[PDB]
Amino acid sequence: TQDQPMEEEEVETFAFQAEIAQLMSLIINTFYSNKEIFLRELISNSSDALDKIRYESLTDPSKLDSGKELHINLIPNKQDRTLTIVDTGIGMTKADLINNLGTIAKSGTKAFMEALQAGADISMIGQFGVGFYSAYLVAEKVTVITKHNDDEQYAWESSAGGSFTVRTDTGEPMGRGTKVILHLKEDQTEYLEERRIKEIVKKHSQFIGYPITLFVEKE
Amino acid sequence: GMTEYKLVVVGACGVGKSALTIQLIQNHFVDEYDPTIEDSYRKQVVIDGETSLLDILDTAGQEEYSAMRDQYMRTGEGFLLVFAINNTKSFEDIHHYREQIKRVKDSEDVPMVLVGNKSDLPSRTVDTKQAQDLARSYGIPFIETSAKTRQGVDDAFYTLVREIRKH
Ligand SMILES: Nc1nc2c(ncn2[C@@H]2O[C@H](COP(=O)(O)OP(=O)(O)O)[C@@H](O)[C@H]2O)c(=O)[nH]1
Ligand SMILES: [Ca+2]
Ligand SMILES: [Mg+2]
Repeated sequence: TQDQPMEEEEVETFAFQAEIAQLMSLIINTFYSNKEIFLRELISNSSDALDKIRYESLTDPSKLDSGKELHINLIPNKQDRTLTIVDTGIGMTKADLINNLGTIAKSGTKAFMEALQAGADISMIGQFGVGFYSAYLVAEKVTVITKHNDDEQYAWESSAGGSFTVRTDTGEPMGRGTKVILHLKEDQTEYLEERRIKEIVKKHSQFIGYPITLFVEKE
Repeated sequence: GMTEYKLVVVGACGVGKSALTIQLIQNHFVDEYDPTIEDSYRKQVVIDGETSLLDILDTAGQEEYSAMRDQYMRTGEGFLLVFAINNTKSFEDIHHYREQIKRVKDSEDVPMVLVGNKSDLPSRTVDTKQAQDLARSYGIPFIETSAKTRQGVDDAFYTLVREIRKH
């Protein structure tokens, strides 16, 4: 005999820094033959977050006390047409999202677009520290869900077009780390095939030193 | 030739690599120096009575790992790991610089001093306790500096030389 439960989330909208918006417009609108590198950039970013756990451990030994494995999980979903990458890294604060994913990537942003103009391949994006935006080669929408110790769960979301949102996330608690959800373009469902994902990870990532596990839905 | 120590100054853009180097070499403070200019600067010093040249590599340019860049950074006998006390990201990046030195010198036993720069400014975001906790974990000294006032500058470079004599 209870009243209707209802959760509330505050949502804020942000403009991308002009140069990140230019790069995102270039990535979304142009066909790149080597676009499979998007998955290497996701795995490499998860690896950076897992390294931050170990760094923090040096000076804050309580990190050692978590019983969570440091790992990366790949979860294609053909029904939803999503590729989800989950890691147990340190996660981001709300300030990180507003900054890390819409402003602080700004210096290699301009340098990468001049590298492309000079004839460099899309595969160089990772060396300019802006590999995250390669998700827009294959995804029409990206959601990032993240949890940092002593902070709230946040969702970042953008379909490009010059802005992103950040909100408190009252959904499924994910525990410490980051989940990236690629809503794939209709024509990019090859990247949900177990065989294609095995090829791409056998090729690119090579020497990331955290376990990677592909979860395949039994048909 | 004469006794030379090759010191490399590393750390995030804007921490004061060039300001510390110029304060040491030319005893004045620069309010803005081209962030892309990578040079070595030489100065004769006397440290615990020994006369030597400090050859200071003021790291700049862009982040890349060409064989040329690796060989050049490998000649460094000692490294100043500089962060700014009002810039939390610069402190977090110390782990990156430590990794790359560890990498080209294939050792955890490279002479290094951790330097907390811009100690004159009131807008601290990184506590000294965190910096000393990090220095302790690496087994390296930690110096507070202000390139602006020259407080700690000679202390930081001379400590690094002493660190290189021990190793
Ligand atoms: N207040 C203060 N400003 C500093 C100090 N050291 C450097 N700066 C300033 O911070 C900016 C970056 O210095 P710079 O040496 O070019 O940094 P670099 O990018 O690491 O070489 C310049 O505007 C400097 O004047 C310091 O100790 N105190
Ligand atoms: Ca890195
Ligand atoms: Mg400089």
